[PDB]
Amino acid sequence: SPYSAAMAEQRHQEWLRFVDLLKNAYQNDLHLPLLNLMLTPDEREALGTRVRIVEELLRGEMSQRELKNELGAGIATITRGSNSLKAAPVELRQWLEEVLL
Amino acid sequence: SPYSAAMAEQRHQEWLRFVDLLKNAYQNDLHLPLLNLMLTPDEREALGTRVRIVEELLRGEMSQRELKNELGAGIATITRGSNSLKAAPVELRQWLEEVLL
Ligand SMILES: O=C(O)Cc1c[nH]c2ccccc12
Ligand SMILES: O=C(O)Cc1c[nH]c2ccccc12
Ligand SMILES: O=C(O)Cc1c[nH]c2ccccc12
Ligand SMILES: O=C(O)Cc1c[nH]c2ccccc12
Repeated sequence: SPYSAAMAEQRHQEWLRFVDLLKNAYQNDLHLPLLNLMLTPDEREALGTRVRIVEELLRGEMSQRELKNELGAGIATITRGSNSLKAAPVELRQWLEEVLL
Repeated sequence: SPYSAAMAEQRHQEWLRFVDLLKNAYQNDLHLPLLNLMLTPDEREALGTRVRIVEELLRGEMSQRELKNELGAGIATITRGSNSLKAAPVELRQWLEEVLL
């Protein structure tokens, strides 16, 4: 039932509605309270850390435990971050290199 | 310790860095791939469902228990979202009542 095409369609519509809602929140300077409402504290903390992981993966200068050192992320978390960056369209990846480095 | 002054300060700045990175992604129409990179599929699904919860709570036409029957979220999740809505600043609440309802 969660795995039906109907639920897949509903999930994507709901995601796109959120995406569109946050787009307009940025336009109206309400993005910060909106992200406080819609995300828990540990999710905000995780998003801030994930930015630093992507930056350091793209810079390519640190190993496992130093990334585990200054960020406290396990080897599994960094691997999944690495997987996700490998899948990213390179328009996104090249822009991230420009702004994060 | 995660519960120190320096770690709190860094947690705040890392979160605001993500918020600004995403603001720039919207401006460049890279928000969808950035959000596919930075969030897991289940976090994206949760955010879609949380928009629906906030909508129905503000609407006030759906009982908190029949919210679970429609959306799948446990009463504990409905309650936490209601807690976050009660803590939201009024200007956000007023804006959501325009755009969600
Ligand atoms: O340290 C704090 O002020 C509380 C807190 C917990 N998780 C957070 C994520 C982002 C910003 C603040 C917090
Ligand atoms: O957070 C996870 O466990 C997976 C993950 C998704 N995007 C990431 C970006 C950087 C590091 C980890 C992840
Ligand atoms: O509350 C504060 O700002 C003081 C403080 C909390 N944890 C600390 C760890 C090391 C040095 C100072 C603090
Ligand atoms: O998802 C959670 O458990 C917490 C939560 C944060 N914002 C929410 C909005 C609606 C429903 C739940 C939440």
